[PDB]
Amino acid sequence: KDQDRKSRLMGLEALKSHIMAAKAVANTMRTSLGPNGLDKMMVDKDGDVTVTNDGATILSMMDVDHQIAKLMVELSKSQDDEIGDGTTGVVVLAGALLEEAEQLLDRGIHPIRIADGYEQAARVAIEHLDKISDSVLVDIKDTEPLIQTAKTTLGSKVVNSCHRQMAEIAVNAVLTVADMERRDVDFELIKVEGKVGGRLEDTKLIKGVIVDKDFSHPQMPKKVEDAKIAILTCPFEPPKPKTKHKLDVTSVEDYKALQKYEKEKFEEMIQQIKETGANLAICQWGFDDEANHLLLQNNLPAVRWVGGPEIELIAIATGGRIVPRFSELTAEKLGFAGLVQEISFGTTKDKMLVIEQCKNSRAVTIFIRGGNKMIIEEAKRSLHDALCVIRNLIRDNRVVYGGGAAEISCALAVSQEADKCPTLEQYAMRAFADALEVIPMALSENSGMNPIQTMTEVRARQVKEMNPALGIDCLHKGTNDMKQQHVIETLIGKKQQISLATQMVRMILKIDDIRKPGES
Amino acid sequence: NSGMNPIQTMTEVRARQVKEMNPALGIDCLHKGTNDMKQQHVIETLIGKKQQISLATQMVRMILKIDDIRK
Amino acid sequence: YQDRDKPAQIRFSNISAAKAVADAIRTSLGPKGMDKMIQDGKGDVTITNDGATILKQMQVLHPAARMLVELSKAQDIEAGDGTTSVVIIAGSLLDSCTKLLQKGIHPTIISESFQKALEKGIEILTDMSRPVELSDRETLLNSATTSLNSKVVSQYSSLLSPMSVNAVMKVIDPATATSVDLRDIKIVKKLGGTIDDCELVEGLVLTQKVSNSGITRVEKAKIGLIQFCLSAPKTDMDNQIVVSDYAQMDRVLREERAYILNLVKQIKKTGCNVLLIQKSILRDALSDLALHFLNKMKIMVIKDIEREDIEFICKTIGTKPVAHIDQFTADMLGSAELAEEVNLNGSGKLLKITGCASPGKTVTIVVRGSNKLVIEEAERSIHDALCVIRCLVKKRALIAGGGAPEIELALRLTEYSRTLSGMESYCVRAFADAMEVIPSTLAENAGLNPISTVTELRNRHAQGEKTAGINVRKGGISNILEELVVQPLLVSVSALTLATETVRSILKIDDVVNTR
Amino acid sequence: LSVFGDRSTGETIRSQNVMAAASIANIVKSSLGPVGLDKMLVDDIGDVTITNDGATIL
Amino acid sequence: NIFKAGADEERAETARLTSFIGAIAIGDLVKSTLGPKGMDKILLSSGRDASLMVTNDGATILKNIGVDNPAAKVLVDMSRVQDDEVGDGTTSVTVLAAELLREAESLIAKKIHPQTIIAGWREATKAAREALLSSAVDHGSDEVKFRQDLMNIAGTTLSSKLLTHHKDHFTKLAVEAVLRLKGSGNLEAIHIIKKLGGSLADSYLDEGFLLDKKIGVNQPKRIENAKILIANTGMDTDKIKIFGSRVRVDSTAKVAEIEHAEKEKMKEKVERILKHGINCFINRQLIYNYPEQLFGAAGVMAIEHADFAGVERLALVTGGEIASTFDHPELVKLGSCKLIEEVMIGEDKLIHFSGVALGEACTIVLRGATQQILDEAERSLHDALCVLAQTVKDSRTVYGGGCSEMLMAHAVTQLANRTPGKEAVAMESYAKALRMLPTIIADNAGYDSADLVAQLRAAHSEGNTTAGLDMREGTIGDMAILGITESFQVKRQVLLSAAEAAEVILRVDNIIKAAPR
Amino acid sequence: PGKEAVAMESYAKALRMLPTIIADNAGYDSADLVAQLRAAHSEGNTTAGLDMREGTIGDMAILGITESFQVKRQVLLSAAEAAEVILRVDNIIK
Amino acid sequence: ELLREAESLIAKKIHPQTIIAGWREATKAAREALLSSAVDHGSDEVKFRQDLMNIAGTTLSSKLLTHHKDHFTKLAVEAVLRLKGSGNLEAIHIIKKLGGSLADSYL
Ligand SMILES: Nc1ncnc2c1ncn2[C@@H]1O[C@H](COP(=O)(O)OP(=O)(O)OP(=O)(O)O)[C@@H](O)[C@H]1O
Ligand SMILES: Nc1ncnc2c1ncn2[C@@H]1O[C@H](COP(=O)(O)OP(=O)(O)OP(=O)(O)O)[C@@H](O)[C@H]1O
Ligand SMILES: Nc1ncnc2c1ncn2[C@@H]1O[C@H](COP(=O)(O)OP(=O)(O)OP(=O)(O)O)[C@@H](O)[C@H]1O
Repeated sequence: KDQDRKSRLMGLEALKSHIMAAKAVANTMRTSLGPNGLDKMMVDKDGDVTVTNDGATILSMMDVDHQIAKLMVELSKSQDDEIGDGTTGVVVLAGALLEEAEQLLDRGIHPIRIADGYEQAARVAIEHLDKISDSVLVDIKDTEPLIQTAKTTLGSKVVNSCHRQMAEIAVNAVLTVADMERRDVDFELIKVEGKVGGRLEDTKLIKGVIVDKDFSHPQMPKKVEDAKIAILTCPFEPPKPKTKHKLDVTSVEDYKALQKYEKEKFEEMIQQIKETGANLAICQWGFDDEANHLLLQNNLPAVRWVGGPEIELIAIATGGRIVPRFSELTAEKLGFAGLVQEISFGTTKDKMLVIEQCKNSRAVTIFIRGGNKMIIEEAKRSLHDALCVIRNLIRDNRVVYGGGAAEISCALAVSQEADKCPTLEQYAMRAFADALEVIPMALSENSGMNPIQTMTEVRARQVKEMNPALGIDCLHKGTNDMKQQHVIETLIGKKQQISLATQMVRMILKIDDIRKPGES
Repeated sequence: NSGMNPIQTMTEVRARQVKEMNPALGIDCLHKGTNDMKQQHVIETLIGKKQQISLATQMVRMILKIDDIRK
Repeated sequence: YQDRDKPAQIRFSNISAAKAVADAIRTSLGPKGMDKMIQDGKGDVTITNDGATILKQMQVLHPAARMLVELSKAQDIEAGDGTTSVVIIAGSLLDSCTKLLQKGIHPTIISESFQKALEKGIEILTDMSRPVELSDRETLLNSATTSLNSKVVSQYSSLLSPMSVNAVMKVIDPATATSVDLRDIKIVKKLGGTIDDCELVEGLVLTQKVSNSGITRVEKAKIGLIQFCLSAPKTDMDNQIVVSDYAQMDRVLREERAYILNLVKQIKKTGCNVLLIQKSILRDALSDLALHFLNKMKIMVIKDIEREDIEFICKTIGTKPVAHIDQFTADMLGSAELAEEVNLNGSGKLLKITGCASPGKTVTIVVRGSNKLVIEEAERSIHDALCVIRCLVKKRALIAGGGAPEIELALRLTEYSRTLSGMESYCVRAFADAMEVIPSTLAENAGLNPISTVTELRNRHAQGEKTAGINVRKGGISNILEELVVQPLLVSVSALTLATETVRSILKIDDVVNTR
Repeated sequence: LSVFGDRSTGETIRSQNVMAAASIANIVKSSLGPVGLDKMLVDDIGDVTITNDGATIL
Repeated sequence: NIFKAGADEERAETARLTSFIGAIAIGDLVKSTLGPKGMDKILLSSGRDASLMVTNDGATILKNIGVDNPAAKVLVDMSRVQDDEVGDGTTSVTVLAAELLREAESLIAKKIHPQTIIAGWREATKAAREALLSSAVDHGSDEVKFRQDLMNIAGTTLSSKLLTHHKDHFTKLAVEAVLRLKGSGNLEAIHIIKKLGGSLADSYLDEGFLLDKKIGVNQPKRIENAKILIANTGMDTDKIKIFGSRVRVDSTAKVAEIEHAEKEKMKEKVERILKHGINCFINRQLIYNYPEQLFGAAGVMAIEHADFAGVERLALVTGGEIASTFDHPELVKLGSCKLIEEVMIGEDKLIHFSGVALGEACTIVLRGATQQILDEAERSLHDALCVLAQTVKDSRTVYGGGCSEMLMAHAVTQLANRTPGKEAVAMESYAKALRMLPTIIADNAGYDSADLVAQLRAAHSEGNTTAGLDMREGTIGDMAILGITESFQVKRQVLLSAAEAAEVILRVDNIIKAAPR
Repeated sequence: PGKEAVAMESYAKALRMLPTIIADNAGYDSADLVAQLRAAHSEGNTTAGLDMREGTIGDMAILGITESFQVKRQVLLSAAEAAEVILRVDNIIK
Repeated sequence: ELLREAESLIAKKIHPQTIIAGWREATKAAREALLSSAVDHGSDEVKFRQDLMNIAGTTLSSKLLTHHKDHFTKLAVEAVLRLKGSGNLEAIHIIKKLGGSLADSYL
């Protein structure tokens, strides 16, 4: 049904319409490339304002209606776990590949020759990256050059003023939850929380689990050195339901009887913590005033009003289990911790619970601070980009010089190997060499320099001067050769940037018909 | 025409001709030192001034007496 | 010049919107001025030439043109007269700045120059005025009949004039105090009789009834005011009255009796003998059972009191309102010697309370009359006579009428313009020409030539004094002092200060924006 | 100006007031005297009353 | 089918024009109110007539107007975050950021990248901040000379408001409250009393932390060794913050059973208070007459109806605590006061303390005719007491009124002599925008802006870093001789905040608008 | 003085456009070459100019690029006199 | 650009008579900087002869003669230096002949 009111696009003009749907996405994000990338204003659906230039926030928030532009949204679900640094880089690469393919479509070449020709030239550019890559941590492990490379990818944003102490934190967080010889870094084992107030220098590395809940009473001790934590859902008190107790009393004969019936329950379940051997009582609900007076005398602290996901996040790090009531209390499901402390922040009444193990754990949490809440969500993503580069260093310590140095040397090898291809895929190989030069050309355009004058000077430098590649001066430094300026990208991040860009042009050029049924 | 305020220069010379001194002072249109163009040697004739206010007034009387043009 | 941005066009829009308000009301000035006809939305046509009604009936929506509306409202409280004349002064002032704004003058320079014209304009009206005394009863009596003769009621101008002078002398000490409050002089009017049957009560007179309290006469009355509704127990929330038998139906009637009598017994401990209840429409302020419980305790019943009548009571006897029965104390009670109900043939059923003996001086003017149109214009003649006495206390000076200070203000400020310097010379020149509209309006409204009258009057003021002016009775230029047309100084000297701050506020407004 | 109606002043309200008043005189012009002519008083219902007395006309 | 159904996209040529037009229109909205002779504005809401009000304050205009453009919305709250922490310079941070973008569009029309102007403005900010460091002078001694400098910055803050007419009387009270403080800049030690009656010149001052509330029915007028204990409990009647509860009333005896429960529950509450061993009691809710008779027989002053400014300010001027619960005694720190005197100012019962610990507290008692004058005067003293407390923490002052701005325009121009080429034109854009800040001040006063402001360029170039604009005469005079100066920290805050928010607009070249729900 | 200062800034901007058009007609970056020459001639160094052949800023003393003084005095006097006539013109009578 | 920048001055409420007084004072200062930058040659005529080719090279710029500009600068300086007379250019003769390139021009 519904044949009337249906948009159709077929013929040769549907091929250029899919190019124009992809050219609108690339031209917006060719200005936000590099550390000198221009900011983007985001207007929320309810009226909030948040400004950023990150690539992963652009693709997730751009409510596009074209299905060709919706295919550009799909690459962000798999790229942020792989490269983390070239989200703006693959969009301009997929767009500029279709720019020269728009010129190739005027000649009459079929897109199944262009999609196969782009896959042919991508294997030459991938092979050229492995020949020019240099190692860092071959045959040994070291933590000193890993912080220097992490200082460059972190300081590309506004958090460059405190990039030193935050780069040492992300190195020790990955090395605790994961080993370098195992090469299995888990992103779910590293959590990042934050609260308003303070500076960026007050970032502390908590090896364990943090929850934003205080103790059940202000007279509770703030130091638990014993590794026995009972995590339950019902507090050690007379039993109350989940929503509303609503105890009915008739007269003073029922109030006197229910008080003695509650005084037995106030004496039993409080002393039921000592028969098992637990010290901390993390319960989902709070405690009463009569229970808090008894917890002070027996030296047993407790955490009140712990939320839904806050319970399960503690028991994974400490190795505990969600206990439903007091009858299932065993010593095997009790949590383990080295230091449970409460840390306040000035006059703020947050008083979060800091559970530390004081050892090499398997779940580490990072608490960042700042003067505004928009900087805390920016610094969380800033450390998340730093976690992927260290993850790429563990899987492969070989690295390649970024900042346009790897892109120009790849364009020289592809154009040299294009003459050895005596078929109709030769024009697609020369198309791949021209689109590879656009990413270092957009780097110099965002820096305020002439884009063509800056590009061809490195062409005479990477050929006539020296065979090692030289970078493009993007941060207005003294000279070229960004290897001396310590701006180096990863090899896996540069190989998958080429492969994902070829994958999206192959899926776009093969699509030649769209049918959109409207309303009836 | 001298590139100054037309009203501020006018209302300060008329205040100068009343308050501190009874003889008249001129307007320094050539951007000289100060007023009192007798020291600046700016001198016009009396018949050239008595006929300036006369022929300007008599041309108004010829215009105000004309109330119909028919062609 | 280029002049791309245009913020002065909003100033020209603010001037021309306020100019249409004064030009439409200009011909209604003077006693021989033209009247104005209005049409309401329902189709009512009412002929009225009073300037305070037409500005209330114009209903402007422009923000700049609305500034002349409260300018007339502030004149009725400060002076009580001179109403439209402030608008034509402020309207001709903004016409004079239209020639000034085209010349390139910034409006903030005109604002500091118009205040200097206001400081000089007060000084001209001071020495030219005639100082009189407030203790002299002949001065306040003779000057009030001359102002009331030009009003609607002139045949009773010899009777309402000594009633207004003798009312303020019991309230204000003559020639010692400066503050005069017209709210302490309440005018009570009822149908029946003539205006000659009038009584000056030193206490207070209420228009209500003591029904159904059968006392009607109490001595040593301790008057107290209660704003709480003494009625049945009523709950605004959800409640229920359970019924069991016929004897239970008599118990809830006894519960309504015992709850009110518990509140009545609280009144008897403080010695209160007269209860005042505020007017309430949303619920019953007084039930039927509470009317009988105050009859047994010999307590007078007084209800149906307006909020403005409460202000007349607390300054008379010193009674403070209470919000609830638990806050009822003995310190919030007044003092009275006798309270009764006097029902005359023409005065009606009124509550005459004499013997105040309290800190506070209020009077009451009870005016009788047969028709409804008689007593309403008798109160308007009293309020016009009460304002000319209030204007004489704050300024112990008198001036002539018919625009005679306006011509003297236009001539002395022209001589003051030759001695000034800077931008302030031309603003006081435009301030002098804007004051000549008020005699030019009185020249046009009297049937004379508007240009030939004010030009002859300027030459009469250069050689003489402020005695020369416009006489609307004979229809020509004559001696206003010999014509006995004398107005107080506070009518004119507040007409200049209020119009100058409005013109300074209008010229200082640059842009108009709308918020949400 | 933004007001709650239409405003009109000058001599044009003087000429409109005398043309509306003299038109009522033409209703009682021919009916004056003992030989005055009858005039039809059309009601809103549809019936008509033939009166020549000028007091019942106005 | 790229952006339809509510979605709109601003391109590279569209978002560059939208961010410049939207910021200038907000900048030109409140540029007329700049200076001591600024114009007023009409503010009224659509569909309502009672909201007609006229105020020339820069923050009062910008807090009321709704903002539709997102590029201008980041400029409006920039003036709001200047208003709370500083309270002065709200008009200057708007028009300087607008004039910076007004000269930025001339550079983009001259084919200059916006990121080039960002690197030029960061170098011009440090040179303009260094010129305020050289011209700043402190006053460690000569407090009679420091009393003059506090009165100069008080009249500059009190200008362009309702209190600029009687500012000679208010500057003798706001400065005197600062000198009697002599410590930290906490404004909780100074109370503002709004009482009806009297003019602006009839304002009184009390150095014993005068309170604007009346207490009890029959209170003792003099008490020695006043022991302060503040609480927050309901003491008037039952159902304290409980809605929905009902008591069955069958007869008049059931009404007295509520009162018999009221007399018993209140008696247990006062016994919890008097077990602490105190002499004065403060509560946020009203206290009934029956616990008032228990407090009067025991010799304890019951202070009723405390607001949020009552509990927060009296906890530090007396040395006490909030103490919301008193179920168990001997676990709270207690206050200290020597004598409590009942003074009648404005025909109201006013609470005057004397001889308290940390006795630097004061109170400026304002007098006005109605509440609209007093609420404006409460804001007129609030923004003045913030910048007066700023000079106590840092006594550096600079010459204002176009002196510090033309010195800043000369310091950036000297940096334009030793700079690369592409950063030189961007720093010249910072130099022309700093000269426009005394230009709109001179244009708002009606003087010749081409004669007064451009003469300061030739005056400040060859020495003479004291001459500025004198709006009383309209002639360039010495600011140090006439006594016109401003604070250094506020003048540094309006330089940094107007340059940082101008960095946000030039960094944005694309505005993405989502679908409105 | 004040009003004479804005007029002198317009004369300095008009003389800065003469190496700007030459740098723009030669294809080089006119916003970089001329703006560097302003900072070069500001604090000493009154010898460097524009080099069309090499495309950078070079020393005019070693390059051998000079112009006559009587021609430079004639162009500066005639262009200021031609701008003197049209600036005083406010009405055209045809 | 003298009239282009002065066009925005009339938009800034500046009278055009004051701009001419600002340009007349700037004319004497611009001639003063030209007098300090003027380098004369009272002696060392072999260096002064090297400056004469720089004047001939500057006048012949942007012309059709850029193919053999070095040959025309040598013939331009030999005509004026052998003259040593007034500025009247009637003494030199210019011949219009076909055939030959620009480098074969004779003096
Ligand atoms: N200091 C530098 N100098 C020159 N080039 C740099 C420098 N730092 C980073 N780059 C280049 O900029 C590129 C990253 O650009 P950009 O910052 O726009 O993406 P991103 O925002 O990091 O991506 P994501 O949105 O995933 O964080 C890298 O490929 C790198 O080569
Ligand atoms: N008896 C009189 N004889 C002559 N002129 C008079 C007389 N009474 C009033 N005037 C003049 O008429 C003007 C007021 O006219 P009108 O009666 O329309 O207004 P009003 O209500 O009395 O005063 P205002 O306009 O101030 O409210 C005054 O300026 C005054 O000079
Ligand atoms: N008497 C004066 N002489 C010279 N300049 C003055 C004078 N008074 C104020 N200024 C200048 O006016 C500027 C302040 O502008 P304005 O008064 O419009 O805003 P503001 O009232 O300070 O802002 P806020 O309302 O936030 O306090 C100051 O920078 C100061 O240089």
